[PDB]
Amino acid sequence: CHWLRGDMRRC
Repeated sequence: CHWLRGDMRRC
């Protein structure tokens, strides 16, 4: 659940 260009991949 971390596919945001290295953004807040907390999920």
